[PDB]
Amino acid sequence: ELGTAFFQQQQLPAAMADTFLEHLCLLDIDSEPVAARSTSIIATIGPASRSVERLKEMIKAGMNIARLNFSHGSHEYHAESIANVREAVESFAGSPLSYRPVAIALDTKGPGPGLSEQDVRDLRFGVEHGVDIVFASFVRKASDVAAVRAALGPEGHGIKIISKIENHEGVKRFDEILEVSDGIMVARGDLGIEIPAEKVFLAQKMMIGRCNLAGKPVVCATQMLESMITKPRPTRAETSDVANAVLDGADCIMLSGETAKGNFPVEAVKMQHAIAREAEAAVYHRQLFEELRRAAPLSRDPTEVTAIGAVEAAFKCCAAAIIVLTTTGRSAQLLSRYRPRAAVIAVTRSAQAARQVHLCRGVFPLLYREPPEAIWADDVDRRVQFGIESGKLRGFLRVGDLVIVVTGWRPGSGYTNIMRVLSIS
Amino acid sequence: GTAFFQQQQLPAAMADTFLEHLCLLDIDSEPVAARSTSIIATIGPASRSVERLKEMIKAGMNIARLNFSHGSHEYHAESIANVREAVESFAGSPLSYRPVAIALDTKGPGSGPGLSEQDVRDLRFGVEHGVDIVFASFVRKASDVAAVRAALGPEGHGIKIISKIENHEGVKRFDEILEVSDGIMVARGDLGIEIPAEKVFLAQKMMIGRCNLAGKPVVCATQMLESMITKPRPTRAETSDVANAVLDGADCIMLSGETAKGNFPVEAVKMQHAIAREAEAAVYHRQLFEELRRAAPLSRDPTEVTAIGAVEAAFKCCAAAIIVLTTTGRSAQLLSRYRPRAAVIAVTRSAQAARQVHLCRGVFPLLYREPPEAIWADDVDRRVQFGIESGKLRGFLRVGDLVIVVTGWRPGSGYTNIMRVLSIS
Amino acid sequence: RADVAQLTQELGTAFFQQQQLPAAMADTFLEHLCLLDIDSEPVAARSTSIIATIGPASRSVERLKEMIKAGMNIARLNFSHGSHEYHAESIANVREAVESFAGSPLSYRPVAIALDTKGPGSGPGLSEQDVRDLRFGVEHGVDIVFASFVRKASDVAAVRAALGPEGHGIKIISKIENHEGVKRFDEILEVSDGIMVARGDLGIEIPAEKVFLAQKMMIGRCNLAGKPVVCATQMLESMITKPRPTRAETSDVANAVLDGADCIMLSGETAKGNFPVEAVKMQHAIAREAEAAVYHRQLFEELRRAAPLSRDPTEVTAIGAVEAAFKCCAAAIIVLTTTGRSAQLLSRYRPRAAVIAVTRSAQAARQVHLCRGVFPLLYREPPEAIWADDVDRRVQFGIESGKLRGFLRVGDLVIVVTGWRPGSGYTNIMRVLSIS
Amino acid sequence: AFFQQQQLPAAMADTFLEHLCLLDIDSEPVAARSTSIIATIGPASRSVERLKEMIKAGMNIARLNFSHGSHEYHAESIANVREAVESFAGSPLSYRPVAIALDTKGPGSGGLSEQDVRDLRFGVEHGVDIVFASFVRKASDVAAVRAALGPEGHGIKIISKIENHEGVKRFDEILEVSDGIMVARGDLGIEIPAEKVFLAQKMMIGRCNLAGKPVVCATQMLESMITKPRPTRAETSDVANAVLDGADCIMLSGETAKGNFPVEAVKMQHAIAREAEAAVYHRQLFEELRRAAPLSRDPTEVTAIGAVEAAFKCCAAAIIVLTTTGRSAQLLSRYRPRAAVIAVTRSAQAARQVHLCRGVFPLLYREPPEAIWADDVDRRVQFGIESGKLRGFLRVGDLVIVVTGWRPGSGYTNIMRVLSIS
Ligand SMILES: O=S(=O)(c1ccc(CN(c2ccc(O)c(O)c2)S(=O)(=O)c2ccc(O)c(O)c2)cc1)c1ccc(O)c(O)c1
Ligand SMILES: O=P(O)(O)OC[C@H]1O[C@](O)(COP(=O)(O)O)[C@@H](O)[C@@H]1O
Ligand SMILES: O=P(O)(O)OC[C@H]1O[C@](O)(COP(=O)(O)O)[C@@H](O)[C@@H]1O
Ligand SMILES: O=P(O)(O)OC[C@H]1O[C@](O)(COP(=O)(O)O)[C@@H](O)[C@@H]1O
Ligand SMILES: O=P(O)(O)OC[C@H]1O[C@](O)(COP(=O)(O)O)[C@@H](O)[C@@H]1O
Ligand SMILES: O=C([O-])C(=O)[O-]
Ligand SMILES: O=C([O-])C(=O)[O-]
Ligand SMILES: O=C([O-])C(=O)[O-]
Ligand SMILES: O=C([O-])C(=O)[O-]
Ligand SMILES: [K+]
Ligand SMILES: [K+]
Ligand SMILES: [K+]
Ligand SMILES: [K+]
Ligand SMILES: [Mg+2]
Ligand SMILES: [Mg+2]
Ligand SMILES: [Mg+2]
Ligand SMILES: [Mg+2]
Repeated sequence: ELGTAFFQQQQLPAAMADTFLEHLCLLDIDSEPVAARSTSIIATIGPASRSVERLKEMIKAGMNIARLNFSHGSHEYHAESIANVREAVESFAGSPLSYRPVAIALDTKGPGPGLSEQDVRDLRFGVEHGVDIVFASFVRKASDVAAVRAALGPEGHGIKIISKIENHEGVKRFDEILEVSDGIMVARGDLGIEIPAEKVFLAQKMMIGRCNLAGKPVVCATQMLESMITKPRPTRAETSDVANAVLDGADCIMLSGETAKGNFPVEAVKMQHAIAREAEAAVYHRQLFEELRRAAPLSRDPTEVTAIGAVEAAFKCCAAAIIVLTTTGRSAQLLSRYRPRAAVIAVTRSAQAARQVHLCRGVFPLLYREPPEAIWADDVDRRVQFGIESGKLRGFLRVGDLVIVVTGWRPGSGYTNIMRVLSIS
Repeated sequence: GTAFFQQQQLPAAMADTFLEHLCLLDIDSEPVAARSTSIIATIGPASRSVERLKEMIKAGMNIARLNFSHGSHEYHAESIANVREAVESFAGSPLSYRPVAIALDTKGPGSGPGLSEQDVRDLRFGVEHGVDIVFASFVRKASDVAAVRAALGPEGHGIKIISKIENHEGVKRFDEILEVSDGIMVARGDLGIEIPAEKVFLAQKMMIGRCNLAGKPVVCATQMLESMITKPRPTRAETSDVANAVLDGADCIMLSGETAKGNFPVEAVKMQHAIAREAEAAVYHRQLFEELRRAAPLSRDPTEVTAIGAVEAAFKCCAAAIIVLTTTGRSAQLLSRYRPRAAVIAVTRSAQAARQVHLCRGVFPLLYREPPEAIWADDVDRRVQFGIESGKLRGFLRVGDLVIVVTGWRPGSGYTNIMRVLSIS
Repeated sequence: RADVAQLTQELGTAFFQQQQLPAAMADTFLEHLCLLDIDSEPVAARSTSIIATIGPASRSVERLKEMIKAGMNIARLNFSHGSHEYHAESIANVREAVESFAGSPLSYRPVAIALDTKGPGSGPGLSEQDVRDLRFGVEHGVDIVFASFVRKASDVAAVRAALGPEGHGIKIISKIENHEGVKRFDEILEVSDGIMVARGDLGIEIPAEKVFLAQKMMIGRCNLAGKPVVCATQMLESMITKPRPTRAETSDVANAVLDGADCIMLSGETAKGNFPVEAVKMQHAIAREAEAAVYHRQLFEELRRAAPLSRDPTEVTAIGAVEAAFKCCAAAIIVLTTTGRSAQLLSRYRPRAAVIAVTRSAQAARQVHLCRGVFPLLYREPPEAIWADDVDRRVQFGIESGKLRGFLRVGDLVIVVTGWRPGSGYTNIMRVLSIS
Repeated sequence: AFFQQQQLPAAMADTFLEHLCLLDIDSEPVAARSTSIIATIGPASRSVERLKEMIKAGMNIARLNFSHGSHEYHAESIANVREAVESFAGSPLSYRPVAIALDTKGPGSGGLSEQDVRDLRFGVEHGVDIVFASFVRKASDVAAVRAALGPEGHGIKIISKIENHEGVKRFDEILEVSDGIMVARGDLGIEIPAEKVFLAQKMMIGRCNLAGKPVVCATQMLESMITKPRPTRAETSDVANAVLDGADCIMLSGETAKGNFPVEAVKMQHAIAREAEAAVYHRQLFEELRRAAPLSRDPTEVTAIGAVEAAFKCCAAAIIVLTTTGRSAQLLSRYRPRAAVIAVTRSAQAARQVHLCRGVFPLLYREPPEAIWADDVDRRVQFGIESGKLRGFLRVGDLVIVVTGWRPGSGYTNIMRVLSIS
């Protein structure tokens, strides 16, 4: 029904193995990736990637999140970067085949015992300019996150807080930090200086695993393709690092000086895209999903229950995609936490949410703009078909394919409770 | 609550190993769940009175077996009439009415190589009188099943064929027999004579396991509580046998002499009910579900996909029940095959499907008698409410409990594709 | 199949069809059940020991000789019936029947003698009659005591005190027959040498439909502890009057073995039944089948995960030896034991290889029947001047009795477990040997 | 305090996800570094004084790249390495043997090139222990190298370098006839897409681990350390992941041969390896290796599993094995024990060659045989306990597993013994 050639692609013989050792032995270099690249790419916006024309090329190469490093440059400079990014993103708003929303992240300068005076001004700037994510520098304890949450005035409560663990104190207080944070960033640059360089990989692997268990996005950062600042190709250690960060379970991967000041910014985005696609295919979903399932506590939350039921169903039929109607992005995040092999096409009316779901691995946002139907059930079905139309368009779906549709019983966020098995018409 | 997690061997079912599970079995941990394993009671002079049968229904008789090896067609027609009169004596309360299937156990081929002439007449009688299940005696190969299917004719298309494996040939050709049969019966009486008595348990355990893997109902039969033919209580070996048949994975357990001619017909049914309730609580669902999940093949069938997703969701929230609408009973059978701990409350308008689902373990049928609503979605919701009301009335459900609702996208059999997480109001 | 492709070519495809070997190689328990073949015959010797109650139907020296041949390992004397004089004659008839095969020490089968106490009855502890019966057992050299109605750890202490200083070697198997005993099980097992699941009284004290949970829990806890457990009462009840048992009785016996019972017992089936030798033969047949169908893959891995880390050389050598035995499909594990402890420590890991235990102690040789898979050999030769030579002569005695009784054939691999110095407690050496 | 060190809370976890969550940066490694370090000998690491520092930093195998330099040049490198290694021979309980590996030029456009035959003959004449065969494509290429060593080069180990697509495809036939494999990522990253190299590395390492043969991870492991004193976050990650994958050896190419920091790179690889080995999830690893290993009727193979199982039960400090060829130690290594495999051998070539196996710590026994064989065996077991105690592997009170045979000569290993230290 699917074919012998289908079961050779995207490391399907390796993922069917009864053991992890057998899985490794079945990894085929001739087994090509079919699924879209799920791990998002954070690109640092600097002089080498600041023109509306250069930004248009980086969006095409695969940039999902645009990072503004507030350690360098004025508020006036970063406001122009925000405008150039928004102008480059809206240049494809006519065509829904090239239109992809891009999140804007503010990376704070850093602390001093707590939130610095400059950081309060920078955070206030981010709120006034509508940033989606905040990369809080040098988070040490839960009170540091609370300080950043407080500095995000009456307005900025929707902004996501990704705590950067860059020192020994934060590594030790990790559990309390993650509890109050929206996600974590393994800031390996400063971490490699505060703690022994040979212990950084344990912190990365521990934090990624704990984030995966918690269901919160984790970013792997610093020197991923460092040689790409001056060279067109990365070293064997750099491609290995990127691939292993994806394998560890990182939701996002990041380019710092490779995109901000490097001679090769578009090339680095293209390279990260290529390695991520390969690595995701080699993920051992059999053990991953069973462990995530066993480790996850029992839940009486319909969204959480529908999320595991949907991912279970998606694996059973090899669903092409899981279409989820979300408003805040929560439902899509809860699907992503179980690491499905099917792309989570998330249809939202919230432009902020559509940008913010790039933080979650495997979530492909669609901003649906249409005017609402008088009947709610009809409005839900127009958003579902919109999911299918775009899926068909961007290569995810073909007629005959199976998809899992996740919706709620009534309007408003938090009522997700339905999972539907749908055949593409 | 604390008290909830002490009942129905919940500490034992949470164990990381099967050895730990056994060590955590508490005799003071009472069963809460309803008895899922159905009870087949052989009809005889000890069980023909309408008043007596009413007591047997109350004790838990689900299937009434008519042994065609004894008695005339006239005799069995009076049996059918007494079973039906006794079952219909509780039709006045449709939320607490228990349907009872009627199974015809053929005389057999005897000396003959295939379907005997008497068997053709008996099968035609079964069809004319509306039997639900046929227990084909001495099935030796797949052609024997085909012969019985042919003898039922076009009017007996709906009747289920449970092949009785009673000899060595039938044990060897098991795979071909099970392939063409609706289910199997481990006929231990004749099997204990055809094969060495000390090898019968291996045939029982093999057949039960293979049936469980296939998703087809399996019946454990003969001498389960033999001493109760004359004595008020069974031996320590008999209670152990019944409990182990349930633990092995038998969908149904059966009483022959115990209910046909014995002095304790009602008490035998009460005893089997009691042991089954205890055994089901002690089932190690942690390993059972994970093995059944792993062993099941990939499917592109929406009913099959929704079934595994629903059972997975039911386990995540400790669902009180899974309410499924079904025409043929297939949807309920597909939920049953994954051995959920939640009761599969199956609502159906088909009286034959409601009787036949007793073959599947954990399926509690409800016959919906109301005439259809003009709007199909309203008619579906009225049947879901009928299920919640009967569930609440019979003690399956309490307000605050979570329930998984399984429905389809259009009327008619084959279209189940929706799973819904619902909280009892 | 790559993890058996080489050994299937060597040992053969016919070897890997017998004793439910395709079923035991399955990756899941569900797959194991699907691979159970009725045409797969048992090759190994019957490991689960058979306790037979000695009564009028099984008292003559000639009848006892037939029951030993049929497979009786332990002879139970029920002190709830009969006088001390009566039980002394039973002891004499059993000993006479056992010693009638002493002429061939490579094919002589030792039989343990167990005393089943009358019980406390109305009383709160050890009855006055029980004290007299226990002193009788000590005076007559019984190997095991089946303490009736044990309810707390103080009850077993009372029985150990009543045996006195002369009855220190006797094993105490506590019978759990009531709700109190089931609840205080952990404290009872801690101070007892083993347990007996007395299902007759247990089926009366607790609901009959709850007895199987108590049996399965107690057996599992005993298996975890490494102590012998006995399944008792109504196992083949219909054979008291009938030549063949019911489908429920064969099922019960097979399931008790599967649960992990070290011993199975015949009460009124042999004491007063019309077919006492037939019941022993039947229990032997069902046990051999059931042991083959044991899912050793998960059983051994669970027993290893559940067992705590040990710094005891005997305990360490025991797990290392059982692991080695499984790697090469060892025909047997030959262990030199004084008290039986080393053989008990091998048994707790439930090896598929037969634990052939060579001991000079006649009481230990009788008492190791309590452990499943231990086949005792009583070494009667006088010691060699060199200890290493004396050890090698006992190892050869084991290989010769193993070859003679069919356990071993030339080409088979065996695991030899010995110590570094004489005396009990010094087991620390494991040796892989090929049968010559 | 013992159960907090060397990631013991993480290794006790019931799941691999839980294992990752329990990784503690404050949990220090106690055990010795098992993964061997191959250092490429070049101009930056040629002096006897510089080599002595690299031996102290952790070098176990010295690689001679025959793609550059004359036979005269490589003979001087061999002499300088041997002089630096023998400078610590005065203390035989704390002397570290170093293997010498010859990395062939390759076939290039061509089977076995004419230069390769001359280079292989040179290695035989100079007593090399290992040969890193460049660009192996099929089983006949390995046979060609074995033929070129001749009758004098039987003892030399052949590590086939998989550097192209053909070699990756015919991997099963190559590994079957080779002594081990080297994942040559430099050329492999050019022949196949760079983003597919990690799949080849992970596949080859897993297949080698299954086979029980040594595997080497090679090229650009700490590349930035050629010009900088510290590596990038990607490079430390790469090294740690190669160890985690199951590589028996890790290699420094231009980082030791021509880099400004050759001793620093050896020190860095040692540090990352020690940390990574502690974070290995032995619970699942040993159970998977046990399940995956076929049944064997070979006493050495059987005693090897039995000994590793016993070592895990008592948390044995070390497994002392008496070996002649190194085979018994290799068979213990394949089950990846947490206990150090202290291997006592009289053969100097075997003692150098066991660096190819992860977790095998060679000891060269330099005393002449006792008249009684049992006494000679006990003296070698004591030599192992004394060197263990001396080098910090053992403390009084620790438990050790001793693996010996029933008679002298190779292939008769069949005994396992539980021993308590002093
Ligand atoms: O390998 S085992 O025999 C075993 C038995 C049962 C199960 C678990 N069931 C199970 C798991 C998956 C299935 O597909 C299935 O049909 C049954 S169970 O809990 O359902 C069960 C419980 C009780 C039984 O009598 C029985 O036969 C089975 C696993 C391993 C074993 C292993 C370890 C022990 O300590 C020990 O006493 C026995
Ligand atoms: O992921 P979220 O934010 O909780 O949103 C889930 C909600 O979105 C829906 O799927 C769509 O409903 P809306 O029409 O209100 O967007 C709801 O039925 C459900 O309550
Ligand atoms: O299990 P079956 O036989 O497929 O019946 C399930 C069917 O019942 C329904 O749930 C309800 O349909 P009906 O209105 O015909 O009763 C269908 O949507 C579904 O196809
Ligand atoms: O099982 P036990 O009672 O500990 O006996 C094991 C003992 O038996 C031996 O193997 C042989 O002992 P003996 O020389 O005393 O007969 C000892 O080396 C070891 O200490
Ligand atoms: O690892 P190898 O080469 O098989 O060597 C193992 C051999 O070493 C020993 O342990 C000691 O052997 P030697 O007396 O030859 O040194 C033997 O008993 C065994 O045969
Ligand atoms: O700021 C950062 O991201 C760092 O230091 O790694
Ligand atoms: O007919 C039966 O039920 C049998 O043979 O078991
Ligand atoms: O005494 C017994 O054996 C019993 O009660 O079962
Ligand atoms: O020769 C090598 O090692 C390479 O090319 O990687
Ligand atoms: K910054
Ligand atoms: K019949
Ligand atoms: K008694
Ligand atoms: K070269
Ligand atoms: Mg920083
Ligand atoms: Mg019959
Ligand atoms: Mg009693
Ligand atoms: Mg090369």
